[PDB]
Amino acid sequence: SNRLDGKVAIITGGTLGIGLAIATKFVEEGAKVMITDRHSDVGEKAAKSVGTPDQIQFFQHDSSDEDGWTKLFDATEKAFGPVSTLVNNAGIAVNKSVEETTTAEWRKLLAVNLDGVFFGTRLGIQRMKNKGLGASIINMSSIEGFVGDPSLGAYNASKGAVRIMSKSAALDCALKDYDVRVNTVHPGYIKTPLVDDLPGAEEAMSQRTKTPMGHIGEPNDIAYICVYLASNESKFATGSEFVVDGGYTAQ
Amino acid sequence: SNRLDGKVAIITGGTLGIGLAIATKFVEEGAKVMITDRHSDVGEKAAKSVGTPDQIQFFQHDSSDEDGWTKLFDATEKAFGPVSTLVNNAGIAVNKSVEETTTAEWRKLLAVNLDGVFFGTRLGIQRMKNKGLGASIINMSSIEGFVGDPSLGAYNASKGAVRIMSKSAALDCALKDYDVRVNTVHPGYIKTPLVDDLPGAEEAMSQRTKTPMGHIGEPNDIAYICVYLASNESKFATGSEFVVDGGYTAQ
Amino acid sequence: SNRLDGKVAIITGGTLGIGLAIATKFVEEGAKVMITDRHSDVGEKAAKSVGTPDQIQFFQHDSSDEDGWTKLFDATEKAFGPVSTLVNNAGIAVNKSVEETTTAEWRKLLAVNLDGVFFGTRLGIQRMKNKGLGASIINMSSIEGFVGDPSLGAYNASKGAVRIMSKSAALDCALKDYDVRVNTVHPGYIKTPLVDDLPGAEEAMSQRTKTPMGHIGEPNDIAYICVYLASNESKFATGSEFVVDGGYTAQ
Amino acid sequence: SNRLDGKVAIITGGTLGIGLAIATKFVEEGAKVMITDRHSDVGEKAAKSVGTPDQIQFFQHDSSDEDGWTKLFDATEKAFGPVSTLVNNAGIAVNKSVEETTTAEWRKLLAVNLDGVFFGTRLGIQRMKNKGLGASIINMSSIEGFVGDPSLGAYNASKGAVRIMSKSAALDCALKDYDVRVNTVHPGYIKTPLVDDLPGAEEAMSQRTKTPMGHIGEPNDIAYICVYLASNESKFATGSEFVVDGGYTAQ
Ligand SMILES: NC(=O)c1ccc[n+]([C@@H]2O[C@H](COP(=O)([O-])OP(=O)(O)OC[C@H]3O[C@@H](n4cnc5c(N)ncnc54)[C@H](O)[C@@H]3O)[C@@H](O)[C@H]2O)c1
Ligand SMILES: NC(=O)c1ccc[n+]([C@@H]2O[C@H](COP(=O)([O-])OP(=O)(O)OC[C@H]3O[C@@H](n4cnc5c(N)ncnc54)[C@H](O)[C@@H]3O)[C@@H](O)[C@H]2O)c1
Ligand SMILES: NC(=O)c1ccc[n+]([C@@H]2O[C@H](COP(=O)([O-])OP(=O)(O)OC[C@H]3O[C@@H](n4cnc5c(N)ncnc54)[C@H](O)[C@@H]3O)[C@@H](O)[C@H]2O)c1
Ligand SMILES: NC(=O)c1ccc[n+]([C@@H]2O[C@H](COP(=O)([O-])OP(=O)(O)OC[C@H]3O[C@@H](n4cnc5c(N)ncnc54)[C@H](O)[C@@H]3O)[C@@H](O)[C@H]2O)c1
Ligand SMILES: CC(=O)c1ccccc1
Ligand SMILES: CC(=O)c1ccccc1
Ligand SMILES: CC(=O)c1ccccc1
Ligand SMILES: CC(=O)c1ccccc1
Ligand SMILES: [Mg+2]
Ligand SMILES: [Mg+2]
Repeated sequence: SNRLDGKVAIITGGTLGIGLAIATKFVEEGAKVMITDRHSDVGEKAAKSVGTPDQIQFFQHDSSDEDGWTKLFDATEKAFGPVSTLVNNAGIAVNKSVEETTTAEWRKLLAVNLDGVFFGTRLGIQRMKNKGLGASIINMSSIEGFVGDPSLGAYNASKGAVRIMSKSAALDCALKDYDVRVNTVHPGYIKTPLVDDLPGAEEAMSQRTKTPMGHIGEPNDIAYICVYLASNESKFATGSEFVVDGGYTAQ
Repeated sequence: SNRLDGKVAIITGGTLGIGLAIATKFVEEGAKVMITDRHSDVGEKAAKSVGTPDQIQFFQHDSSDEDGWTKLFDATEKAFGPVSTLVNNAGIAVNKSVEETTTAEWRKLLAVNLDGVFFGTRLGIQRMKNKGLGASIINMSSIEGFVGDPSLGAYNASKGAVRIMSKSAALDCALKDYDVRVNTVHPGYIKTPLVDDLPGAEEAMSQRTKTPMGHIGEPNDIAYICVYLASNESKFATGSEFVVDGGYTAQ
Repeated sequence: SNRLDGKVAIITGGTLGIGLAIATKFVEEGAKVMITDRHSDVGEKAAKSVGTPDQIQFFQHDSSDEDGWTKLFDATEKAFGPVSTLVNNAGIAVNKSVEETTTAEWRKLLAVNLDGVFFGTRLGIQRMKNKGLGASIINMSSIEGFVGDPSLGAYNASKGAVRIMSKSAALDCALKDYDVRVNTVHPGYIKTPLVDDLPGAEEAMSQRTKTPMGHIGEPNDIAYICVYLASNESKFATGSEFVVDGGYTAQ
Repeated sequence: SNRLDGKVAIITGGTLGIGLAIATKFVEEGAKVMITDRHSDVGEKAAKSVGTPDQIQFFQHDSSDEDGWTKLFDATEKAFGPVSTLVNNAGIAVNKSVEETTTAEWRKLLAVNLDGVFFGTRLGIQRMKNKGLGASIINMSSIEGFVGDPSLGAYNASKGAVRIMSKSAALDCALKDYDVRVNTVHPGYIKTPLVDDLPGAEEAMSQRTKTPMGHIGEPNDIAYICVYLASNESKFATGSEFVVDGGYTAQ
C-alpha cells in the first residue's frame, strides 16, 4: 500500500499478462494508470477489470506509432495530471533465426520493440524532466538482452539495443539533473494465457536446462520489480538491469 | 507495511550504516531481526534504537568466525523461530593496489568478505532449505564486483568471488527445490557517518566521472532493494545481481 | 605470416582507419580481401595502397543497401572464390542524447549500424555455411555495446543490438553445424585521421577517467584481434565479445 | 612465427593440457618459457617434449606457495633474463556445491586458484613494471567466472575473484604507466587426457545444452588466445575477459 502515491504511469501493452499485472499492482499502490494496446476490444475490458476510471484508463495505441505517443501523453495528463512513470512493455516476437528472418519481419519487430521504446523514452524524458516528480522510465529488456537464442534473432537485436540505449538515457538524465531515472527489467519465462495456448511451451521452458527453478514465473513477479523501480524507493537506481528469471541466465 | 510478515532475518554488520537501515526497514515490514557486529558496545545500542527485543536483537559475532555462525543461527532461532532470511552485509576494505597488498591484509579481508559470506551462505542453505519459509540469502557484492578499482585489489577479489559463488548457490538451491533463493546486491557509494568522517570522500565520489547523479546514495537506498529480495515478491528472482549505484557502472 | 591462408574476406568500411588496418593485416596474413565504402574516390586509392588486385579489391557499397550486399558477395566470389570471412565494420555516429535524437537521425544510424550488420550477417551465414571454409563473421560492436554514453544514444542502441544479435547467430550456426562462427569486437577509442581532425578529441579520450592507459589506441590494435578471429586459431570461439579498449570498461 | 620474440614467460601448471599447449606455442613463437608443476616427475619430461633447455625449462612449484614464487622468478631470470610474461594457469577443482563444501576443501582450492594467482600477479607487477618489456599477465579465469555451476561452488568463488581482481591490477598498471597489462582468459570445456579419463565427461560437456558447438575444444584453442595476449599485438588490451567456450556462455 501507498508505495506509488501521487504517481501517474503509462504502461504500454498494459492489457494482458505482464503489462496487466504491472497495471494492477500499480493501481493497488496508489498510482493512476493509462494502459495501451493496439486493439480496443481488449483494452476497454482490461481497465475496468482493474479499477475505476479515476484509477485506470485505456488508450488505443501501437507503440510503433510515433505521432500517437504524443496523443497518449496528452490523454494521460488530461486524465490524471503530469506523467511521472513510463513502462515500455509492449513487444512482439518473431520465431526465426537471424539466417531466416525476412526483412519485413525484421522491420516490423524493430518498429515495436526498438523504435517504440526509443519514441517512448525520448518523449518521456522531454515531458517528465525538471518537474520534481521522481520520474522513472522502466524499459522491458528480457533475458534475451543478455543471452542469445538461436530462434530469436531480431528479438535479441531489439532487446540488446534497449538494454544499452537505456543506459545512455539514464546517464544523460543523471548528468543533467533531470529527476528522471531509466532502468531495464529482464523477465525470464512467465506464465500467461498466451504461453498456455502454446502446447508444450511451459514444459519446455520449465526444463532445468532452461529455467533452473523447474517452473516458469507469473505476471506478478514482473509487477513487483516494476513497483520498486517506479517508486522513490529506487531513487539511486539508474542505468541498471533488474533480472527476474528463475535462474535462466545464472547458468 | 507487512511486506516481510513472518520472516526471521539475520543481518551481519547490522549495527551501522547500510546494515542498520536494512534492519530498520526489515522491522518496519514485519520481520524479526538479529543484527551482528564484532563489537558489543555498538550492537546493543543499535538494536534498541530500532525496536524492542521482540522485534530485534543483537548477537556479537565476527563473520570471519566459522564456529560462531552456528551459535548465531541458534540464538536467532531461540529468539524468533526458524531463520528465513540472511543478509551477508559485514565487510571491510583495504585501501591498497594488488601490487601493494600485504599477504596479511589479503588474508584478513578474504576472511571477512569471502570466507564469512561462504560460511553464512553454506549454513543458511543447510538451515533454511525444505522448510516452506520462502528463504532468501542476500549477499552484499558491490559495484566492485563488476568493475575494478586500482586501490581496492583485495576488495575486488572478494566481491567478484561473492558475485559468482552466489550464482552457484542459487542454482543448486533451485535445482534441488530447496525453497532458498540467493542473490547479490551491488551498492555504489552510500553516505554514512564513516564516509562523513573521511574528509573529501563524499565529494570525490560525487564527481560525475564517478557517480553520474552527482551525489552519493543513503542507507535506505540499499534497505529497500533488500526488502524486495527478502520478500516473497521476489520469489522468481535467484542467481541475479541487483545494482543501486547512481549510474556508476553504466558509464 | 600465413595465419589467414586461403581465406577470402569482405571488410565493410575497409578504406579508412580501423577497416583499412584490418584489410592491410589480412592481406599480410594471406587473405584475399574486398573492401567497401559508399564513396569510390576513397576505395580505389585505398586498395592499391595495400596491395595488388590479386590480393585486394574495392567494391562501392553502402552497408545500409540490402540489394547491394548480394552484388558485393557475388563480386568477391568472382574475384577470389567463395567468401570465408566477413567483417561488418562500417558504422556512423550521431552526437546526440536519446532526448535530442531526431527520428531521421535515429533511422539513418540504425540503417547502417544495425540493419547493415543484420543484412551482412544473414547473407554471410547463407553463403558461408556448410562449405568447410572455417567461416567467421566478425561484427564491430564498440565499448558502447557495454556501457552507455549520454551523447551517443542511437549509437548505443545499435551497438547493444549487434552485441546480442551476434550471439543469436553464433548459437544457431553452432547448433546447426554450419562451420560459421560469429563474434564481436569492442574497440575503445582509436587514433585515426578523423579523430585527429576533431580538435581536443584525442586529449579528451586520453584522460585517465576515460581511458586508463592515458592514451588511445591505433588501427592495428583492432586489426590484430580481427586476424585472430578470422583465423582457424579461434575455431572454438563463437558468441563472444573481444574488447580492446585501454581499460575504458574495466573501471 | 616470431610473434613472441624476446619474450620470457612463466606458465604455472605448464606441464599438462592447456598449460602445456600454451608453452608449446609460446616456444614456437620465439618465447623462452619456464613451466611449473607441484610434481617433478611430470615437469621434467614435459619441458623436454617441447624443446631444449635454451627454449624451455621446468621449475617445481605449487602456486599456493608464496615464498616459492620468488624462487621461481629468480630461476627464470637466471635462465632467460628478465621475465616479461606470466600465465597463471595452475588450478584445481572440487566437485561440491556450496552447501556441501568442507572448509578444508574451501581453503585448499582458494589457496591454489585465488591466493596463487594473487601471489603471482602481485610479484609479476613488481618484477615486470617499468622495464620496457611489453609485460603481460594472463590469468586463467574460466567460464565459471561468468556463470555459476551448482557443483562448483568454491571454484566459482575463485574464478569470479580472479576475474575482477585482474581488472584492479590492470587499472593500477595502466594508470601508473607500468608497461604491464593484465587480462583474463575464460576457457569452456577442453579435451585433455584428464577429461578422457573421466567416463562420460566429454559427452556430457558436448550436449548442445552445455556446449552449443556439440563438442569440446582442444588445448591449442587456449594456447592461441594466450599468444595474442602475451604478444605486443594486444598492447591496448588490458582489464578485459577473453572467452573461448564453444558458445557455452552465449545461451
Ligand atoms: N510472456 C512471457 O513469458 C515473456 C517472457 C519474457 C519476456 N516477455 C516480454 O515482456 C513484455 C510484456 O509481456 P506481456 O505478457 O504484457 O505480453 P503478452 O505476451 O501476454 O501479450 C503481449 C503484450 O504486448 C502488447 N503489444 C504487442 N504489440 C504492441 C504494440 N504495437 N503496441 C502496444 N502494445 C503492444 C499487448 O498489449 C500485450 O500486453 C514484452 O516486452 C515481452 O517482449 C514476456
Ligand atoms: N558505505 C559505502 O559507501 C559502501 C559503498 C559500497 C559498498 N559498501 C559495502 O556494503 C556493505 C555494508 O556497509 P555498512 O554501511 O553496514 O558499513 P559501514 O562502513 O557503515 O560499517 C561497516 C559494517 O560492517 C560490519 N563489519 C565489519 N567487519 C565485520 C565482521 N568481521 N563481522 C561482522 N560485522 C562486520 C559493521 O557492523 C558495519 O555495519 C559492506 O559489505 C561494504 O563492503 C559500502
Ligand atoms: N575511430 C575510433 O576511435 C572508433 C572508436 C570506437 C569504435 N569505432 C567503430 O569501429 C568501426 C570502424 O571504424 P573506422 O576507423 O574504419 O572508421 P573511420 O571513423 O576512420 O571511418 C568510418 C568508416 O566507416 C565506413 N562507413 C561509414 N558508413 C558506411 C556505409 N554506409 N557503408 C560502408 N562503409 C561505411 C568508412 O569506409 C570508414 O572506414 C565502426 O563500426 C565504428 O562505429 C571507431
Ligand atoms: N580441462 C578443461 O576442460 C578445463 C575447462 C575449463 C577450465 N580449465 C582451467 O584452465 C586452467 C588450465 O588447465 P590444464 O589443462 O593445464 O589442466 P589439467 O586439468 O590438464 O591439469 C591441471 C593443471 O594444473 C596444474 N596444477 C594444479 N595444481 C597446481 C599447483 N598447486 N601448482 C602448480 N600447478 C598446478 C598442473 O600442472 C596441470 O597443468 C586451469 O586454471 C583450470 O582451472 C580447464
Ligand atoms: C521470451 C521470448 O521472447 C519468447 C518469444 C516467442 C515465443 C516464446 C517466448
Ligand atoms: C566502495 C568501497 O569499497 C570503499 C572502500 C574503502 C574506502 C571507501 C570506499
Ligand atoms: C566511439 C564513438 O562512438 C565516437 C562517436 C562520435 C565521435 C567520437 C567517437
Ligand atoms: C570447468 C571445470 O571446472 C571442471 C571442474 C571439475 C571437473 C570437470 C570440469
Ligand atoms: Mg547460460
Ligand atoms: Mg565504467
